Amino acid sequence: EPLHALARQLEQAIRASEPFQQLKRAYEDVRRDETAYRMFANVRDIQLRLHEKQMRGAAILPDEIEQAQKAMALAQQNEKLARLMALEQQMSITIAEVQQIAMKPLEELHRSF
Amino acid sequence: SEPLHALARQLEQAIRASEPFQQLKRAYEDVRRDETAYRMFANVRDIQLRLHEKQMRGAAILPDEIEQAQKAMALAQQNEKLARLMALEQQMSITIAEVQQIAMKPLEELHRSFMEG
Amino acid sequence: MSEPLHALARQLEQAIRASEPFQQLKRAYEDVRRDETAYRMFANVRDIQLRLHEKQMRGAAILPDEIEQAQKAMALAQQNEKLARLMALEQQMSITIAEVQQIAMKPLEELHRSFM
Amino acid sequence: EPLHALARQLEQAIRASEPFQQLKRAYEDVRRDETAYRMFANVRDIQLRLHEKQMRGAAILPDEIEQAQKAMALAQQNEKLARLMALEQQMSITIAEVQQIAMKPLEELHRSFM
Repeated sequence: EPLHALARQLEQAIRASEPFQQLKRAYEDVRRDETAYRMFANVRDIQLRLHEKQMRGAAILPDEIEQAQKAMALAQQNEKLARLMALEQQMSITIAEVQQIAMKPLEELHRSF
Repeated sequence: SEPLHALARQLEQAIRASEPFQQLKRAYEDVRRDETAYRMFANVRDIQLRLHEKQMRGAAILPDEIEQAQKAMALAQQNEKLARLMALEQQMSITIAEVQQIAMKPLEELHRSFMEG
Repeated sequence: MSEPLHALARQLEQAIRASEPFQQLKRAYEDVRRDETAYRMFANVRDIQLRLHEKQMRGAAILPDEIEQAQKAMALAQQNEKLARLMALEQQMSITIAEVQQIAMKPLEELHRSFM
Repeated sequence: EPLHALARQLEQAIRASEPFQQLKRAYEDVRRDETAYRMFANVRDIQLRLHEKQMRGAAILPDEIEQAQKAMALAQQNEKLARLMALEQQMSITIAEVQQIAMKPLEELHRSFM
């Protein structure tokens, strides 16, 4: 209740930070390049296809993850798709760290006892 | 300094200085200075602290171990100081979980757009 | 359809399912489910916790006017003998299988050990 | 522990299995091939380091992430190491599936019984 407002402030701050913009700018670079927005969708589709089989515990023979990984290096091949993946991971692990930092105060309290 | 990191340390300090944290901090202070509620508190910590590490080195844990714990927990709930704490303590933790969830929206929102194609 | 680990997993599912300790849990479940009162509380705490989950997952405020009672709800539930036993046995199982999940990881973890 | 016995049996089967054995094989062909084991050591350390930095909550500029993915990409180019990678992942996913199928009976009861 008291905290939320601080959270929305952080959400706004995040979304507005240069890093996140950079990321957005990169999504656009790819979305706007016929060539690149192809590869991306390809990876995306094989990725979602795997995730799904997994959510229902289905078998996934090596065939599959081999193609998966293939397509991914082909991905890290095209300039524009590369920075997107690069920036997306750095955004992905960075906000993951933000979240850890927020849990800090509570870990502090625990230490105390 | 990475802007986000800084914003997050900022977030940390705000939470610390917030009122609910201090409510919590003071709640701990209580059950810590009440010889009665402190023993139970402690008792519950260790039983729960031992079961943990017994699960890590993976070792069978009979019923009693859990009923003992389940019971030792109940009596702690029967305490006043401990309850206040046990609650503030839990709410704080869901509030936070919620905060970190908001931190994930900008990226959650963008991830969604990746489904555009 | 042929993956061995898959089939192996199906086997495990049935093994746990037919094991002696699972049948005990299920019987504890049956006790409560058949006895009106315990059943009642059981569903309250469920509904309660379900509501909270709903809220937090939706990102809404959760003043102690909720996490408070919910913590009570569990209280005079932790009491009902029938419902207590279920809760007890339930966790024994949660933990038991959790350990089982660990052992399965073993081989790949020993190999990751080498990898370094 | 009642299901413990059962557990060890699953472990035995798991490591004894054809797929677990080929994962071993694949790891062997890289350990004994200069080019791939050089590459493998390298990417394994980049990934070891990144993970260290995140635990420690340290910042991680895009450099590392770019430079890192550059490598993971070079690695997918080496047949030997490409196989290791793919098998290590397939085994990883599959084990996780084994784990989840295990909770299946308890979660099922806790939901559907009443």
